[PDB]
Amino acid sequence: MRKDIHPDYHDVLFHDTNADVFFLTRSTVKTKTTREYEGSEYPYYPLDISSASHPASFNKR
Amino acid sequence: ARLKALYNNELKQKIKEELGLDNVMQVPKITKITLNMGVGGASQDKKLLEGAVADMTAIAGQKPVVTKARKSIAGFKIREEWPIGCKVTLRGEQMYEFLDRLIAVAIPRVRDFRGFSPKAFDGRGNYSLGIKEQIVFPEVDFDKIDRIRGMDVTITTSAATDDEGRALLKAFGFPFK
Amino acid sequence: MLQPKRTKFRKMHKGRNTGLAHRGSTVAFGQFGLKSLTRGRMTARQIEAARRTITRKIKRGGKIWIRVFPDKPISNKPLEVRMGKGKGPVEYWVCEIKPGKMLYELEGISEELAREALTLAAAKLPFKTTIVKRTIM
Amino acid sequence: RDKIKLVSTAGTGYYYTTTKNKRTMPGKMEMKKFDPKIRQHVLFKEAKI
Amino acid sequence: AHKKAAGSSRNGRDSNPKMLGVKIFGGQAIVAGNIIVRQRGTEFHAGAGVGMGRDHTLFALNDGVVKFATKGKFNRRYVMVEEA
Amino acid sequence: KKAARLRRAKKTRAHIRFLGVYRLTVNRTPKHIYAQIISPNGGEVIAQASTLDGSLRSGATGNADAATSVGQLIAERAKAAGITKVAFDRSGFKYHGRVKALAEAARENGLEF
RNA sequence: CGAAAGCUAUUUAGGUAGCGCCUCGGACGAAUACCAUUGGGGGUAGAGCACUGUUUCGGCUAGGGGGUCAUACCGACU
RNA sequence: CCUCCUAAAGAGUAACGGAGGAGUACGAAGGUGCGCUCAGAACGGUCGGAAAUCGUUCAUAGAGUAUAAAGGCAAAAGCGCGCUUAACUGCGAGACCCACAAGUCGAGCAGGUACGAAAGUAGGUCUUAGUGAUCCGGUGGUUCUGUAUGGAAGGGCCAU
RNA sequence: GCUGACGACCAUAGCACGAUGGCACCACCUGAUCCCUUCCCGAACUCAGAAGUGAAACAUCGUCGCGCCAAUGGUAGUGUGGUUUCGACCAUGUGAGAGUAGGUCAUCGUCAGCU
Repeated sequence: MRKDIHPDYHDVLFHDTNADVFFLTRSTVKTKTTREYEGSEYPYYPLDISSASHPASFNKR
Repeated sequence: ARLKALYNNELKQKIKEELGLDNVMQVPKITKITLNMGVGGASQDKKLLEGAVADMTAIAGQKPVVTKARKSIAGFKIREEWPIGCKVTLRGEQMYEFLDRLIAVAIPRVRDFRGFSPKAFDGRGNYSLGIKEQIVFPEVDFDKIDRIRGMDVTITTSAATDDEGRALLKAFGFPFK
Repeated sequence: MLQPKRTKFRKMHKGRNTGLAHRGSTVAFGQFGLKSLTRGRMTARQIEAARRTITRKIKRGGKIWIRVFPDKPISNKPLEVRMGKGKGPVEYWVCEIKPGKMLYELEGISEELAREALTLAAAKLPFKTTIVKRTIM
Repeated sequence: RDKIKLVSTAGTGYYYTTTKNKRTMPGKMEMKKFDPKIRQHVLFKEAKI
Repeated sequence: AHKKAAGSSRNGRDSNPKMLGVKIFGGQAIVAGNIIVRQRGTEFHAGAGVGMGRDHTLFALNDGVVKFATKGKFNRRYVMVEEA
Repeated sequence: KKAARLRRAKKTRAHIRFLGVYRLTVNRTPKHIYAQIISPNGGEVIAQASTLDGSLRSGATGNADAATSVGQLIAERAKAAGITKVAFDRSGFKYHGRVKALAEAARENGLEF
């Protein structure tokens, strides 16, 4: 891993609002706001859908 | 890299018994993850490719490498060593953060998603998928975007058979079927 | 009129047909062959004259093998042309024949009609031929 | 390729002579060649031949 | 010139001889500098005591007796000058 | 891979024997580092120094400090062998770290190359 | 005593020049030749398809040669 | 002028014999140190296919080598990167080839370097084509000469 | 007895398939602060190390399935002398290639380490 050739790679808190499940993972996205997690305040990136929220007729005459 | 810690904690163990391996060192693991974004329209506009390099930097988190044509093809208007694609190889903790992001944040954001066919294995336990719209990743933003683009995601595992490869990927919760 | 579809080189050195046919001297495909007792050049017009004659005798009841292919171009100088000024153009294709080589084989046909057809083929050939039965060794 | 004269900068008048493409190398070429008059490597500057 | 099929085929040129080949054969006394093989490429390779020129020429680095052997994992033809 | 490591060692190995000089061949592993001196013929070992010696077997081998001791140790053994002028063979390994540390100790403690 | 009608070059090709071949003298003396044993490298004769081609027969098939409704996804079968 | 065959297993060997190339290129496409391995086939994968890019498995060269062909090429002579100018100067034991005039290879020595940690390697390029004598005239240098003497002109020598 | 280094030799040594090995040694292996790495990547290189494992690799052993090697005999060619119908033949001296019987899972040297 060289230096000063790679983009900024900081922690971001992904939060699926549907199921209210968080996802702590480092990434590059610059979040607008930053909420407080169990450890400290991480850049908050709201998320809409995640892995925890993503998935004859003639007889009526 | 929660998956790095979580793989060595229980995924490595549970795969061994589920596949009936006799040696802990014989369990499959993911070795490298390569992201290919081969842009054939380059060398004729010289604007598409830098936008691809800008896209991969945000997505993978590493400076990508610009792959040059290995052979001259007159049909595709391609000469020796022209830049017709970028690629990035992810290993160690860098792959496991990307895989977590791809499994939980990126794949659900695929429009009209039904699952990935398990018959897309090359036969040596190596998986390769394809993302049509690069906007699925939250790292890239919709507002100041150049244009919609796709990208290859190739997962290289230490497995020797297709059955071991899919069992390994199922452990992480990969969206099969 | 047999001839190679394409060759590496247009023209060839005369060469020297000598020796015995130690290869291609046994009946290998048919059950009944016609081999040569003398050497020489077997042009591609003699191939098709002996081959047309055997076909008319077997009358879609047998199988003919041609163990001789002409792949050697023979140049010829036209009339009223001095010596030199190059090498003449190619006019025909011979196959080099040595004593022992079969030229044709038959199979699937009465031994009387096969002898009667190979006899008629030798008449169009420049060789003293003979009639040979396929053996074990 | 035209012929050029590589002339030492030591003012001894010693020179080499070589060819160059004046479309891929339009400027003057300079190199450190050995000068037998002073038995020393010095810069040689391209001159018209 | 009836049948008119002849005509010029201009290929009447060739190059001069190069006088290649083995100059000193095995078991012969040799002195340093003597050319052993003139060749194109390394048909023979330089063994101990034999040098190789820019022309691929093999020459004796030191006096002795020239020796030929096929050695190595590539089954190459080597020429050596044994101190004898 | 050892096959690739020996593929990039062959250029020096073959040039050493053309020079007709004694060579200092080194071999390191993730546990040990070896150093032996081969004859110009190439089939005789005349001096060796490894981390299997009792002086520094029961110690922290596989280390840059252990490589220095081996280089210091072979220089003494080479000195009491008649050998003073060798040609270093890095045996495909990069001339760095453990291999380098061994070379400086050998080069400073009597062997000159 | 005893050739040459060769090589190279040539406004050369039936001329000429160097070398090769002859003679005379001098120097040198086995360093030369033949034969036996022995150390070498070769790619010819022959041979053979392992390469480059070419060639015949059979087996075997993605591509091709044909026949209802059938842009019905170009389908059953030769 | 170069390559193959003719050419008869050393060299050489002719024809208005059979086939092809040359009259260049490159300050890196040279030197060195370090590193690397190709062509294809199949499988998987967005556009994307027969073939662009990616990943996997076989794969002594079925590739490449600036330029024809032959012979070579894994220590690669093939492919990249860093630093460089040995594409030096004076030479050269010894050979090949050779009518001559020419041509070819060359260890080693001295000086000055370039790369390497060093042993070392480097006097252009994988080699074999890319060429033209003398005369004459020009140019850069030189104490050699300098028609009474000092110069100078002219000439000589070295380089072009 | 086995392991490693460097050599001889360059398939009778290779390929393939199976089995054995972890006390040393070797290999995977952990980690990436450090030296040093990547036209991106601790993959390779490099370092610091010892939780795991002989799974891969490697080494060793076994076999004839492939590959490789390979007679005897005969044939082809051929130097010399002779003859010939020009194909060849005789005397003498040589003598293949292909193919067959068969052989083959190498063989040694120096040094170090565990036993």
